Amino acid sequence: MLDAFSRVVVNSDSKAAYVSGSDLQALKTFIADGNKRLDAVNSIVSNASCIVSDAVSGMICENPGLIAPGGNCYTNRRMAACLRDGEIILRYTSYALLAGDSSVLEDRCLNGLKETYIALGVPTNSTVRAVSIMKSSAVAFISNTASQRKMATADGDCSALSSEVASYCDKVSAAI
Amino acid sequence: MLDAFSRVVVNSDSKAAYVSGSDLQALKTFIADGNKRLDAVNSIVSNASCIVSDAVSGMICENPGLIAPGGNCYTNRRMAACLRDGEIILRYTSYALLAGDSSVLEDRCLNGLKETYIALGVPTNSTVRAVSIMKSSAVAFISNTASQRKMATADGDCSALSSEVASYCDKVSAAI
Amino acid sequence: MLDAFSRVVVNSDSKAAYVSGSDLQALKTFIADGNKRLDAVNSIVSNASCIVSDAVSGMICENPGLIAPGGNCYTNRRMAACLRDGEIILRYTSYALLAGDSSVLEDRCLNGLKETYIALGVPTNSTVRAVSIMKSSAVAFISNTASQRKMATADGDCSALSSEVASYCDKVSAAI
Amino acid sequence: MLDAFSRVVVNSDSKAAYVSGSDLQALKTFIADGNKRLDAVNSIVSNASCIVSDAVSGMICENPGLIAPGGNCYTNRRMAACLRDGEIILRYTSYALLAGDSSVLEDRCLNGLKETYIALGVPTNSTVRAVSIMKSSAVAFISNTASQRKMATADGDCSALSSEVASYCDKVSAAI
Amino acid sequence: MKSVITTTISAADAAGRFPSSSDLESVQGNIQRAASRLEAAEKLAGNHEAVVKEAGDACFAKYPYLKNPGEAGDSQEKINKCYRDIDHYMRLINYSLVVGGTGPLDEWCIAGAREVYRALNLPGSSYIAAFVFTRDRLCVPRDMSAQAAVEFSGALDYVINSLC
Amino acid sequence: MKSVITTTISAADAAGRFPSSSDLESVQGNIQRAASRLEAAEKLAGNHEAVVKEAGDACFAKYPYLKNPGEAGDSQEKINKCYRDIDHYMRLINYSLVVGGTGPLDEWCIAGAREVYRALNLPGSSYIAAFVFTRDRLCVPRDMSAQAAVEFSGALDYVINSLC
Amino acid sequence: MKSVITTTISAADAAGRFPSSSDLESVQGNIQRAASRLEAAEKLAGNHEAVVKEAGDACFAKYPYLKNPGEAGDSQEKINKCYRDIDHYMRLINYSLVVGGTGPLDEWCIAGAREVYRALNLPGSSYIAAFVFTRDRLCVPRDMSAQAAVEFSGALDYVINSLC
Amino acid sequence: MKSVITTTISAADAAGRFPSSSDLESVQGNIQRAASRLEAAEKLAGNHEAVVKEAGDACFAKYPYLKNPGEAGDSQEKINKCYRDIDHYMRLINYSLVVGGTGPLDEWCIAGAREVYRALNLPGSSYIAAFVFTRDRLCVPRDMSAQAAVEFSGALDYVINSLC
Ligand SMILES: C=CC1=C(C)[C@@H](Cc2[nH]c(/C=C3N=C(/C=C4/NC(=O)[C@H](C)[C@H]4CC)C(C)=C\3CCC(=O)O)c(CCC(=O)O)c2C)NC1=O
Ligand SMILES: C=CC1=C(C)[C@@H](Cc2[nH]c(/C=C3N=C(/C=C4/NC(=O)[C@H](C)[C@H]4CC)C(C)=C\3CCC(=O)O)c(CCC(=O)O)c2C)NC1=O
Ligand SMILES: C=CC1=C(C)[C@@H](Cc2[nH]c(/C=C3N=C(/C=C4/NC(=O)[C@H](C)[C@H]4CC)C(C)=C\3CCC(=O)O)c(CCC(=O)O)c2C)NC1=O
Ligand SMILES: C=CC1=C(C)[C@@H](Cc2[nH]c(/C=C3N=C(/C=C4\NC(=O)[C@H](C)[C@H]4CC)C(C)=C/3CCC(=O)O)c(CCC(=O)O)c2C)NC1=O
Ligand SMILES: C=CC1=C(C)[C@@H](Cc2[nH]c(/C=C3N=C(/C=C4\NC(=O)[C@H](C)[C@H]4CC)C(C)=C\3CCC(=O)O)c(CCC(=O)O)c2C)NC1=O
Ligand SMILES: C=CC1=C(C)[C@@H](Cc2[nH]c(/C=C3N=C(/C=C4\NC(=O)[C@H](C)[C@H]4CC)C(C)=C\3CCC(=O)O)c(CCC(=O)O)c2C)NC1=O
Ligand SMILES: C=CC1=C(C)[C@@H](Cc2[nH]c(/C=C3N=C(/C=C4\NC(=O)[C@H](C)[C@H]4CC)C(C)=C\3CCC(=O)O)c(CCC(=O)O)c2C)NC1=O
Ligand SMILES: C=CC1=C(C)[C@@H](Cc2[nH]c(/C=C3N=C(/C=C4\NC(=O)[C@H](C)[C@H]4CC)C(C)=C\3CCC(=O)O)c(CCC(=O)O)c2C)NC1=O
Ligand SMILES: C=CC1=C(C)[C@@H](Cc2[nH]c(/C=C3N=C(/C=C4\NC(=O)[C@H](C)[C@H]4CC)C(C)=C\3CCC(=O)O)c(CCC(=O)O)c2C)NC1=O
Ligand SMILES: C=CC1=C(C)[C@@H](Cc2[nH]c(/C=C3N=C(/C=C4\NC(=O)[C@H](C)[C@H]4CC)C(C)=C\3CCC(=O)O)c(CCC(=O)O)c2C)NC1=O
Ligand SMILES: CCC1=C(C)[C@@H](CC2=N/C(=C\c3[nH]c(C[C@@H]4NC(=O)C(C)=C4CC)c(C)c3CCC(=O)O)C(CCC(=O)O)=C2C)NC1=O
Ligand SMILES: CCC1=C(C)[C@@H](CC2=N/C(=C\c3[nH]c(C[C@@H]4NC(=O)C(C)=C4CC)c(C)c3CCC(=O)O)C(CCC(=O)O)=C2C)NC1=O
Ligand SMILES: CCC1=C(C)[C@@H](CC2=N/C(=C\c3[nH]c(C[C@@H]4NC(=O)C(C)=C4CC)c(C)c3CCC(=O)O)C(CCC(=O)O)=C2C)NC1=O
Ligand SMILES: CCC1=C(C)[C@@H](CC2=N/C(=C\c3[nH]c(C[C@@H]4NC(=O)C(C)=C4CC)c(C)c3CCC(=O)O)C(CCC(=O)O)=C2C)NC1=O
Repeated sequence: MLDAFSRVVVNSDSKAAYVSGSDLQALKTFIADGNKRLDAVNSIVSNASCIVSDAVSGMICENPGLIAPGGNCYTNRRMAACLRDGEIILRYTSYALLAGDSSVLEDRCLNGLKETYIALGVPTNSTVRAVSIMKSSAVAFISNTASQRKMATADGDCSALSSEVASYCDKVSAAI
Repeated sequence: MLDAFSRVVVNSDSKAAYVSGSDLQALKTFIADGNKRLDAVNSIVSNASCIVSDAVSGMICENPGLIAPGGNCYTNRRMAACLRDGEIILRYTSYALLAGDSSVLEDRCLNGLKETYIALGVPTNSTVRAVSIMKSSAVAFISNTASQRKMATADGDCSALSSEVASYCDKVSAAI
Repeated sequence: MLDAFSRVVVNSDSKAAYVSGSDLQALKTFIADGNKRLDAVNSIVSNASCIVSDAVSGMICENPGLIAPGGNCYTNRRMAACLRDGEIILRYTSYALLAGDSSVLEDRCLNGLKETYIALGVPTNSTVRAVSIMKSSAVAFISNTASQRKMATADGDCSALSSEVASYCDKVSAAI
Repeated sequence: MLDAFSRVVVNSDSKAAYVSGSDLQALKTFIADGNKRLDAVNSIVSNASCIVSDAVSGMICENPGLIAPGGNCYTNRRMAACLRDGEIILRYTSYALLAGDSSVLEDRCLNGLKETYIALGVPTNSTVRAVSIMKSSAVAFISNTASQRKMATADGDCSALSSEVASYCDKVSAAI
Repeated sequence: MKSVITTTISAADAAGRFPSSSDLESVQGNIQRAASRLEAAEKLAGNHEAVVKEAGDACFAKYPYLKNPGEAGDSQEKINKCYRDIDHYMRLINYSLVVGGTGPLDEWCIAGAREVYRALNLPGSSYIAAFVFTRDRLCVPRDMSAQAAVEFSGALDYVINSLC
Repeated sequence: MKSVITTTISAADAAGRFPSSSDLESVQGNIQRAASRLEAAEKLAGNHEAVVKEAGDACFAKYPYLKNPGEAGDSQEKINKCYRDIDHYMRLINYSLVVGGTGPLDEWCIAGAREVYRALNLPGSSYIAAFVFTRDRLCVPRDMSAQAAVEFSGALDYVINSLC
Repeated sequence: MKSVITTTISAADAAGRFPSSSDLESVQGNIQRAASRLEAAEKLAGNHEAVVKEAGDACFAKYPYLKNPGEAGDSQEKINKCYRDIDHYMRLINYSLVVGGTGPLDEWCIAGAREVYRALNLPGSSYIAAFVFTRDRLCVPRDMSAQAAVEFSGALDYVINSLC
Repeated sequence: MKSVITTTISAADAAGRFPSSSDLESVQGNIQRAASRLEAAEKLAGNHEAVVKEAGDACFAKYPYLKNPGEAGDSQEKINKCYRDIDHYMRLINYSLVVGGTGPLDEWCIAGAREVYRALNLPGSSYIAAFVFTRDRLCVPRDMSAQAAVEFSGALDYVINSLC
């Protein structure tokens, strides 16, 4: 559980040195562009219900074998757990986007996720497809691109934060 | 946690098919022979006290090394846990015989039994000898061929029921 | 708890006497009309969802002060709890009708309910109004006189069971 | 718990009215003077260890019987619990001062304290003396009239906060 | 998988008891009732194609707004999914009759329907319209025996009670 | 009191469910078996004096050593108390047949029997030999019908197994 | 009552700590944003009559099937209760802006609305059409400043997420 | 590490909630105050050599008895260790300004200081005397801004209260 500021002091502690002015230049930039970081976290959590619905429904549409008997999203109980997993993964991504660091995502959610899915028989390749759809859905909302829903906001540059969202989603796919 | 009726629909669910005529015809025989099955359970649980005593005492006489010092049935505490374990194994066989399916035997008793016994050092060759004696005792009571004790019942044939008891005990020997 | 059979035994224990012929004949009447008792009970359970909403909405309409600000059914949290516990009362009444004795209703639900309702500030005038509606709904369903819902059942009388249901709901209203 | 803002909406809920212009105006004063309110709490928490040490020092000195055998602060174990209770009370006053309402102080600390002290034998005559000493020292630290500790701060009038903290500690003496 | 047999067995297992006299009396209840209960399972298995089509047709007529754009059923692909779901429900009602309890219904139909129907946003009142019509079209004794019909209405009334 | 009815109600109560068809199927089994059990309870009620008084005699014939001084049954007051206990056990067996389960036996005679007999130095095989002899006289159909004898012998084998 | 202050105190109290420097920084955020949300709270307070009335017809316009006999809103009293429900929600959105957190929404309206609407047969899509219409209709700056609309659309999106 | 961001997120994580207006308002407090804190940390980083030497001397001038044989600091090796330990504390105060909370101080010195100082027999008054001298000597505006010095004295008062 580390934010952007804690990451700076953790690295500098390993050499037992005070946080220098040069290292503080990264933090002053982080604070200056903090309000842009609050444009975006508000955007994802406002549309969390729609994003997970697109991911899971689109994932099944491309792999019709999941709803056939023996598939891992067949009954109602399995379908409800798949939707609940999509929400938890998205919830922890919006934690890292707010904090500015991936520590919260890595240590509380993706720790041991690969082993659990192996024991349960969850398909690993289909879990990647679900998250990759969530990654494209979230990025579209960050840059205010989604065709049906548009959130009124002042013009600006979104490259730094949208790229960060893609990096957090790739960590999930790479771990599982 | 599956009986003979629930086993039929589990097989049918794997092919997403309604319960066919052939399966329903086999189930009608189970209901027709239900009274024959009831009698079997009754005979076992009435004589369950002495079945586990013939098995455990009988296993000791053919292998006197268990009661020798350092054996796994030496003291009273080891002797007491031997009788309790023999009665628990017989207890689940009656559950499987009543339900008509062996899933209750495998899932709640036989799951991990081999791993537990290896850690504790219980000899396997002795354990299967006790069960093989229990199998003979149970078959004798079902067919009403016990030398000392007889139960008055209407004349009939229970080759199907006595054979069914044999298969459940052979599962216990194979598990450990 | 105690059912109809067990109530006879407990009474005969207080005098240390065997179950006499006179009491046994009373049980034989209970068994002979046992099909009616299950035939009654199924009618109550099958419509349990609409019976409760009959009571709670009916109690509010005659006493609009419940949903006014400061009332005990004002928000959604209180309204949900009113539906939840009102259904619990109906659930234990079907246990009493099924078992044939009111001991289960008194011991597990009615024990200490009055002192709790005082602590929470629940009005007793409104609670007994909701219960008295449930008794009227259940009796009309038991005798098969519901206006909009018919169930096919062989012709006969059920004044014995309708009198049974009415008394059980009267015990709840008399306790609180 | 309830802060200053939640107190406004709870009162306005009891009449089911929207938050009025007059009540909204009184809230803006709370927000406008919000820098002083934080400026005040920071003074109390920086001297919490010093404040609680005066109170127990003063309380014992004017009543020398407490440390004598048979007193309620005789051994080290009772002396330590006296300091732990003194800091806990001063801790909850700073919570109420930060929040702007006394709801937190009453519900989590002052509820049932009188019954507990009676059962434990704690003298309530000396307890209120300890609180009254804390009340005097805390007011001095807010108004920056402490004899030995002075903190450089912007000049202004903060008698509104000084009267407020004296009222919170008054509730402590009234409850016990 | 709740049933007469498994409820009795689990009760004795939790207390560590052999199957007793009270345990074997419960199984006799299944034997007596299996005659009518396995008759209703045959009729549903032999006519599931006609029953599903009739029930699904009345579901959309009662709420024609489901055909409108933006709702559940604005395309041909979505409509043929609605009929498939009803065929699933009629299949598990058929299982409930053979098994003898609400086992198959509670595990494969009602376990998470509250979350799934909210997330995919298909109203649950439309499902009730399908089963209410099926329950009301049931006729005795041209369709099945008098006791079989009571069992079939018992399974339908549980499914409707789940969504209400 | 464990029986057919309480076992299913307790099972349904724990899960928070209304009585479903699975629970009503268990009570239906009680109706079928109640005919046979209530004949055995009637037969025992009208002849408890003869059964109990002969049962105690068989116990003392098998174990004459109980007559010796310093043992249970060493005086005339003690010997009467031995017959009184067998009457209590034969009374609870009559309760078991009426109730329909092992309820009355478990909570009134079996629960603390191990500690009481050990403390009072009452051998358990003296009570066993009392019920074995009673179970041996039982013949069909002079005493009761074929099904009543099964129900009666079931309760007696339950009592013996707890003392074994 | 979730809020900036209550959450900060609850986190500090649970660990048994005095209000530290990090705790005062949380309150500092409330001061900066208080002007923005209190501007929307003063605007909504004066137009609760006009906003609720327009949203009411929007809900029924999209779903005319509520006017038929047998479903929700089939009588004059029931339609009157429909508009009162929208006012209740729009009253707590006004409370949420003043408080600064979703406390009033979560405890009073969200509470257990899931179980209540199932029992009374109130579709959750009917409410969403009311809040969706109000959220999209809001425009800047003839209604409120740019920052006020951020907080107002923030509360509307939260209450929508609870209904779907 | 405790901070405005981590405490806010951890409270949301515990309840399984998305970051809402309550959570984003807390982070807004850090943005406002980051200007004042970051000035103090950058000032101490460039002048840590002078602060440590001045603070260390004040400790030994007030308590000359630490020089005597048998006490802590009776040798040149032990004397230089005293200045090294003060450097660590001034380093973590500098970390507490950058982080924005008392994270590093609790995690890295206050966590187990009380047991450690007892075993090595290091009086807590000596460390207290060093920080009291630094806290009182800092003056505005020649050293730092008025608001930056408030944050610095907040960090010094926290560690001082921990040692006594
Ligand atoms: C929790 C509450 C909260 C918010 C919701 C944000 C709101 C917010 N974000 C920015 C900050 C900003 N937002 C943008 C504009 C952008 N162009 C886009 O379409 C993107 C969404 C975004 C880039 C990621 C940029 C680049 C600025 C600063 C420049 C400007 O637009 O004025 C600003 C300052 C200037 C401005 O109004 O834009 C504010 C008030 N911050 C907060 O405190
Ligand atoms: C519902 C519970 C219940 C029972 C099951 C019995 C249990 C019981 N029986 C006796 C009573 C007794 N029982 C006997 C009789 C015997 N002598 C023999 O030859 C035999 C070994 C033995 C029976 C076979 C004796 C000797 C006593 C006197 C005290 C004793 O137990 O030693 C006593 C002691 C006092 C009393 O009479 O209550 C008790 C607790 N009574 C109950 O109310
Ligand atoms: C703080 C929580 C809170 C709420 C959110 C509401 C929730 C609520 N609304 C109604 C009241 C109602 N609401 C409606 C209105 C409707 N007609 C339609 O066409 C629509 C589909 C449907 C909702 C949009 C109806 C039909 C009732 C009557 C139900 C009843 O009286 O039981 C009732 C029943 C009490 C009554 O008014 O008699 C309740 C608890 N009340 C609160 O105080
Ligand atoms: C992050 C937390 C936090 C704090 C710890 C304080 C910090 C703080 N103090 C003051 C400055 C102030 N100093 C005081 C208070 C006092 N009046 C006196 O005569 C005494 C010496 C002193 C008792 C403490 C007043 C009156 C203000 C507020 C300005 C005002 O209302 O005029 C101000 C406003 C102007 C400035 O920046 O200097 C602030 C932000 N507030 C916060 O936001
Ligand atoms: C620490 C963080 C955290 C998570 C990320 C999950 C972790 C997690 N994953 C699963 C396990 C599961 N995850 C899913 C979801 C899926 N269904 C599929 O077919 C897909 C490939 C896959 C993701 C799209 C399902 C349905 C199961 C259970 C497998 C099954 O029931 O067959 C479970 C078991 C419970 C369950 O969901 O059934 C848990 C706890 N929950 C957390 O608290
Ligand atoms: C709830 C308690 C309960 C039971 C325990 C059974 C008891 C029972 N079994 C049978 C029925 C029968 N009993 C048997 C079977 C057997 N005969 C043997 O020689 C074997 C020992 C035994 C099987 C192990 C036969 C041959 C019948 C006749 C019908 C059949 O084949 O089942 C019958 C019908 C009539 C009769 O023959 O008595 C009954 C009531 N049913 C119940 O109601
Ligand atoms: C497994 C569970 C189970 C049930 C649900 C019932 C089902 C049931 N109901 C009746 C049938 C009957 N039960 C009733 C009772 C009623 N008559 C009325 O006027 C009322 C509408 C209704 C109660 C609601 C009567 C009077 C009969 C006719 C015969 C009898 O007395 O049993 C019968 C006997 C004859 C028949 O098959 O129709 C049975 C088995 N019993 C069971 O075994
Ligand atoms: C949040 C609420 C809260 C409080 C306010 C206290 C409440 C409280 N008070 C005491 C109980 C006590 N109260 C005191 C304090 C005093 N006795 C005296 O002689 C003085 C008059 C007085 C100081 C003002 C003492 C000394 C004990 C413990 C008695 C003992 O140690 O034997 C105890 C028992 C535990 C203990 O202290 O050992 C508790 C839980 N603690 C809390 O958590
Ligand atoms: C074994 C468990 C099981 C069930 C009990 C149901 C439950 C269920 N329903 C749907 C979900 C779905 N089912 C439908 C059907 C409908 N569209 C309409 O015209 C109607 C309003 C509505 C039914 C009344 C559609 C179209 C979807 C996908 C959601 C959508 O595209 O809107 C899904 C997801 C799979 C899918 O995408 O179809 C599941 C598992 N189906 C099952 O497999
Ligand atoms: C995490 C940060 C951190 C700390 C806070 C210290 C903690 C610490 N303090 C001492 C221990 C010490 N600290 C001092 C300092 C002093 N000289 C005196 O005369 C007084 C007692 C005191 C004045 C301030 C001395 C002399 C020792 C060495 C004593 C010993 O090791 O026995 C030691 C053992 C030896 C050493 O490495 O110094 C450690 C690990 N070190 C760290 O890494
Ligand atoms: C119903 C599920 C569904 C699909 C769609 C596809 C699945 C799917 N979702 C996509 C596409 C997609 N669809 C939406 C949602 C949709 N778009 C909007 O502009 C807004 C606001 C929406 C709500 C009405 C989003 C947000 C994306 C991601 C953005 C993108 O197109 O890259 C994409 C392209 C990129 C990606 O996300 O992987 C695919 C493959 N199949 C399905 O069965
Ligand atoms: C000398 C020590 C000793 C023993 C004891 C035996 C144990 C024993 N008895 C058996 C099995 C067995 N045990 C009983 C029970 C027993 N018999 C009756 O006639 C009645 C009513 C009984 C009450 C106690 C029966 C009825 C059988 C079945 C008959 C048989 O196969 O022998 C079996 C067959 C099982 C097998 O071989 O796997 C053996 C060998 N062995 C020993 O070393
Ligand atoms: C507007 C708020 C409101 C209500 C709700 C009613 C509530 C109500 N309806 C009743 C009466 C009542 N209601 C039902 C249920 C209902 N009717 C049927 O016949 C069928 C099939 C039903 C399924 C929905 C039954 C079964 C009865 C008993 C008599 C009857 O058969 O109608 C009773 C019971 C009589 C009493 O206790 O005094 C009352 C008061 N009135 C109100 O003020
Ligand atoms: C011998 C046992 C003993 C004590 C010790 C004190 C304890 C004490 N300190 C007080 C309260 C108090 N405490 C302070 C803080 C004070 N200013 C500073 O700058 C610092 C660091 C301070 C610590 C001394 C002030 C300014 C007051 C109010 C003025 C006063 O001391 O009376 C008060 C007055 C409150 C009251 O009476 O209700 C008392 C009794 N007196 C005793 O009887």
